[PDB]
This record gives sequence, C-alpha cells and structure tokens, in this order.
Amino acid sequence: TATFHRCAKDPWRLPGTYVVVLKEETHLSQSERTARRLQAQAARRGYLTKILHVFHGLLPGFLVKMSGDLLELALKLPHVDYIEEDSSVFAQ
Amino acid sequence: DIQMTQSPSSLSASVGDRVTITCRASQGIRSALNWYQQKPGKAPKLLIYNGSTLQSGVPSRFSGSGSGTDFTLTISSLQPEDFAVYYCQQFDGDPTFGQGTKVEIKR
Amino acid sequence: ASTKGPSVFPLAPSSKSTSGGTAALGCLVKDYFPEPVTVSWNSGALTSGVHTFPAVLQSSGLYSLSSVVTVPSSSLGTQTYICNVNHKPSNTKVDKKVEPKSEFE
Amino acid sequence: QVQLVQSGAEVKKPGSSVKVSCKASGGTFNSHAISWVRQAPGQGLEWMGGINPILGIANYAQKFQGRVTITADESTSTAYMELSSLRSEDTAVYYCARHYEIQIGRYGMNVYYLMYRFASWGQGTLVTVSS
Amino acid sequence: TVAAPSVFIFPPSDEQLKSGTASVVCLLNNFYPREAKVQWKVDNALQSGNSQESVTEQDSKDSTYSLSSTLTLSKADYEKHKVYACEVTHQGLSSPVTKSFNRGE
Amino acid sequence: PWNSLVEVYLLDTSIQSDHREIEGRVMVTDFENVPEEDQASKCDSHGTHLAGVVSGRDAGVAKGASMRSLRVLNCQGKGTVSGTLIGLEFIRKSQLVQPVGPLVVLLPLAGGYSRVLNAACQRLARAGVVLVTAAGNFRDDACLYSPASAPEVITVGATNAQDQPVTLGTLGTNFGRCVDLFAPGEDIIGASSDCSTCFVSQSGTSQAAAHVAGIAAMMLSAEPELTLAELRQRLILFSAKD
Ligand SMILES: [Ca+2]
Repeated sequence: TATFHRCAKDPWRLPGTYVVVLKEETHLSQSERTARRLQAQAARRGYLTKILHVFHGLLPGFLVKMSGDLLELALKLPHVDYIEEDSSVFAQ
Repeated sequence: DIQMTQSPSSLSASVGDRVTITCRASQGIRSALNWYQQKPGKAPKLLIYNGSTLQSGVPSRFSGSGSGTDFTLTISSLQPEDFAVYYCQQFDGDPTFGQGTKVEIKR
Repeated sequence: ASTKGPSVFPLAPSSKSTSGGTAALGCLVKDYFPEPVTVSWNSGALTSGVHTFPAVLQSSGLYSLSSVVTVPSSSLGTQTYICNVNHKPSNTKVDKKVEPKSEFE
Repeated sequence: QVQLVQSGAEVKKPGSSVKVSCKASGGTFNSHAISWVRQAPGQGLEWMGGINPILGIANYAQKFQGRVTITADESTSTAYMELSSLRSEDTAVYYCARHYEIQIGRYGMNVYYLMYRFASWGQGTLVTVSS
Repeated sequence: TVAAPSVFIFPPSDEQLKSGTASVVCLLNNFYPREAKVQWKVDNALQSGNSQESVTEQDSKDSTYSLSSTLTLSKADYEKHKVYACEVTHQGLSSPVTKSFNRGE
Repeated sequence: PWNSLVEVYLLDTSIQSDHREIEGRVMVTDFENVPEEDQASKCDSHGTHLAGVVSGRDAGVAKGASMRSLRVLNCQGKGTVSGTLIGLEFIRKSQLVQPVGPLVVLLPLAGGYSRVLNAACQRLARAGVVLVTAAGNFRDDACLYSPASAPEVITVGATNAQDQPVTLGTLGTNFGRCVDLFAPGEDIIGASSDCSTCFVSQSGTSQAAAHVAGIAAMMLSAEPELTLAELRQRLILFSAKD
C-alpha cells in the first residue's frame, strides 16, 4: 500500500533526501521508533541514514538523508503512508 | 533610529589652529556622514559629504576622515569666518544629527 | 499668549553703572509676543560698545529682553541716547530717550 | 539663483495645526525631493520627513508619524509641511531642504535611492506655539 | 586672555514701577571665558528660580561675552525690602564681587 | 503609487531588518533552513522587499504591522519542500506556545505539485491559520504547483496596472481554477536592501500575495473572529470595484 512520489518537474527533484509520511494518527513516539527502525535496518546493510528531523505537530513522519537504494526497504516500514523525494522551491 | 554623539560641546581656538571635531555613530554606517556649518540666524551649510569629500566650492582647509563608527572633521588652519557651530549627520539612515560643536575664539 | 507690543523702560546711568571713565545705560524691552524684536541706538549711529541680549521667555508666556551700551561718563549731560525698538509682529515702534538724574559733575 | 523660499512666521494656539510652504525657484527644473528639518531655539537639528515626487510617496520620521503630513502642489513647484496637535515644544524654526532620489538600478530595476545630502535650504520659518 | 567682568546693577525704573511690576537688572560686561555664576540676594535672602539670564555671542572686536540677569518681583514685594544685591563669581576675580543698592537712594 | 494584534509570518530569504521601512517592527526569528548555493540581486533582496509591501512604514499595505521572518530561501532565492515544512512546523509550535489569536503566513514561493507541502498547509489551516501564497510566475496552470495548488491556502495571481494578467520574463502569472484571486503584482514599490533608505520596484505573484496578506492583516485587526471562509468571501469582494 505504501506509495512513492517525486516532483513532476525533473530538474527540481532533489534525490537522496526523503519525507517519510506516516499514517494519519501515528504518534510522535511511533514516528521516532519507525525512523530508528529504518536506521538500524539500513546499517545492517552498510548504508548510513541521517535522520535530519522528526515531524511533530504538523504531520506524522520524518526527514531522512539516504541512498535511493533503500527506498524499497523504507516503503515496507510499519505505518508508512507514502514517501516523497525532496524537491526545490523558488522565490516568486 | 541611529544616534549620533558629537564631541566636544565647545572649543576654543585661535586663527591658524588645527581644530578637530569628532562624531560617533551608534552603529556602522560605512561613511554615510555629512558635516554642516551653522552661523547665527542662518540655515546650516553643507561642507563635507560621504565622510571625506568636499561640497561644491568649500575651501580645502576643511577635511573629513573616518569609516564605520568614529568620524572626524578637521579644520587645518582656522580663519576668522570658521568660528561657528558644526553638525555631523548620518544618511545611512533616516537622517539624524549630532548635538553640535561650537568653535569659539581663544582669549 | 496673544500678539502684543512691548513696553520700553529706561535703564538709567548712575553711580553704580559707572566704572573708570565708563557709564553703562540701556533699555528694558518688556512683555511682548512673539519674537522677534530689533533694537538699535541713535537710529544706527551708535554701535560701538552696544550689547543687545537674547530674549527670555517668562512664566507669563511673554518675552523680555534688554539692550545696553557703555559710553564715556563725560558725555552724559551733553550727548543724547535713544534706543529704537521695533516689534514688527505688533507694529510697535518706540524711540526711548534714556536720562540720568543728577548727573552733576 | 537656484533657491528655496519659505512662507513667513506663524503663531498658533496649542492644539491647532500649522502649514508651512517651500517654493523652489530659478533652475530649469524646480520639482524636487524636499525634507523638513526643525530647530528649537538654542537646540540642534531634527529631521521630520520628506516628499519624494519620483517615488510618489512621503517618508516620515518615527517621532512625527501621525502628526506630520507632507505634500507637494504639482503645479507650483511648492512643497508643504503640515504639523498638527501643536504644543509649546513645537516652537522652532522649521527648515526645508532638498534631498535626492537617485536612480541606482541595474539591468533594470528601478531602484530609487533616497540620499539625504542637504546642500540646499530653505530660509526657515519661525513657528511659535503659545496660549 | 581671561578677562574679569564689570558688574553693574539697575533698580526698577519709575515708569515700570508705575505700571505695577519691578525688574532689577544685573549686568556683567565684557568677560571671558563664558562661565559665570550670578547670585541674587534680597535683604540677604538668596533668591532661587525667580531670575533669568541671557549671554551675548562672543564680541566682534574683543571676543568677550556679556551677561544680563533680571530679577522679577511685584511692586508690593519690592516695596517691602531695602537691600538688593547682585553677587558675581567668575574665574577672573580673586573672590565674588558684590554690587548692590538700597531702595530709595 | 498605483497599488487587535495580528501576527504576519514571512517565509522567504533573509531580510535586511535595519531598513527604514521595517526596522523595529520586524522580528527576525532564528529559524533558518536552506540548501547550499547552486545573479545581480542581493542575498536578502526578495524578502526585504516583501516585508516592505505588507508592513512597510510608508510604502506598505498594512503600515502597522507586526512581522516575523523565517528563512527558507538561500541567496539565489532557492529553498526546499522539506525546509519549508520545517518552517511551517516552527510556526505551528509558536502558535500553540505563545497565543494570541489571528495568524497570517505569507508563502511567496512555489515548487512543483507536492502532496506533503499541500498537507502541511491543510493541517495548519484547520488550526485557523491564514495561508497566503503566490500562484507562481510560469504562465501555467497553478494546479501544477505547490503551495499554489492547495485549496485552504489563499492562492494569489498577479495583475498589472490595467488589471490584466502580468507578463514576466518570457512567462508571467499562473492561472486557472487553483487561483483564488488576483492582486496588483507589477512594479510594486517597497523596501530595497541595496541601502536602508533605498526602494525598488518588483514584479511577480509574490507581490500580489504580499498585498493580499496585508489586507487580510487589516481586516483581522478590525474583526479578529472572521472564519477562513468569511475572510475569503471578504477578500474576494474587496478585490472588486468594476
Ligand atoms: Ca487556494
């Protein structure tokens, strides 16, 4: 069920940083657990994941800097709604 | 806004003296400082702008120096008509003036 | 205050205002509004030793100034002294003669 | 022969308003950016504001915001300074002085620099406030 | 050079006394530097906050200042006291010089 | 020039807080989240101008007004969806900790359609936050852009002096069903960061958005209890006199 999204405009894609967005009612402690699970699960394979930020009061999820190799893995994590590849915003 | 502190309030000197008035800004203003002379009952008169450059037709005995925060106006060889009040003003800015310096005749 | 012309009072020479060979005399330009006021002596032919002072603003709201001159005391009985007062705002012009008493020698 | 000539002395009761004018004269152009700078007697200098006819706006000094409005009659090369809610403390000589709106934009842009370089005044107008 | 003031005192004119008020004028003439203290005393009572002062701008010829002080009283108060004293301190005098008069020569 | 305490949050480049138009009325928060630099306007020129429109002392729409600056764009005016989300989150935190009521947030930026950006905006709207964003400058359908495409964010397009869609480079204002209203966005006078008494004329959907934010701020002073839907019906009606 867990789905993957990237920016439609190719040059605006920022591969390597991802917003892991968890299911609607996931609590902050469950979010930290999921990120920790990702981290351990990735280390087990020789990949560094950096957890840049855990989203508290605006949506449940976290921000992770990792190789695109681990995306298939990260989509299998408990509670994942969808993952979005980071992308550029511009002054208008 | 920005505050300008001028030193001293008062000066005594004789014709031929080198006099230096000094003016200080509450923050950096590169060199956006102007110097004015004022005589009784007249409008101020521009002498020096941007710290060091002379206004049109002003005698070279007048010179300005300084950058950042501390500034100096120098009159190199004082003439009888140089006895007056002098003001600094910053235009960095929203313009703001020093509280003046009176150049008086020694005696 | 309201626009108002001054009164001009003599500051008479005397004992007292005399020092060496010199005597001080003057005028008191009192209770006018607003600034400015001009004062001259002997319609302009007397400038040496004249001091016209800055006005002061009184608790009443009216302005008051003095103008004085020093001269040789020898000239007191012979030479005449008139202060010419102009308050352009009120159209007040006053020429005031200032006399000593006696004055004798 | 390029000059700024102001209206004459005023006297006002506390709580009323004054409007002082500043007419520009003797250059090929006479529509200028104008500042007003006041001096209470014996005191020093204090900027109040400026009208900037190219930019099309005034800039007011924080200490005077809400009490001064500064306008310009487009026909007559004349700038006005109107100060209201007069109090004794407003007794001062009010000067006008020209400043500049220099086009410093590149590419462009369109950047108007308001340069407060007071080369030209302004004979002064005495405004007295008293009850 | 430093230059001691020449003090002169002026009683109220009889014209002014007529109209209702009294002004006693002290004059400090041609001194340098600008600093000067002026103390009024009425029947030996030091007067505080009911005088006013003006100083001239430095002189065109001799570069000195001159000061006028004015004490204000009501005619009723003036005609209640005898000695009116103007005392002057200035760095050009070894000690405070006093200039006074008794009301009614 | 042709064009009760509320708090206006700006997410943009750094700002020149000393500028004469905004000094003392623009609180620079310490939030900063920007990507590394990847050409002639200064590094704080975009945000100083917009702080100017909106709240500038003499050139602003809401001459007041209280502003808080969060930095989500770098010197080249480039940010990230993620950095923006964290900034939005910073705002939510300070809403909960230090209220107050009426809160306006100005988002003078756009990226491609983003599910998560649009979501954060939705969540923040539920808490009663007024969100105002640019429709974007691509002569394109705004529905393809975020936050422009979010219903529940107020999406502003740019008109010029003759009330026509603004032309920009070889592009111009965005359009379509995703644009909630238009506002003046051509040659808008406001604070330049070239010098602290300098003013600059700028064009774009940022400017139009800044204008709507200013009007939203004044309306909310007068009536701090308008619901988003009320505010929006008012802004629509306000932008009319035809
Ligand atoms: Ca919308």
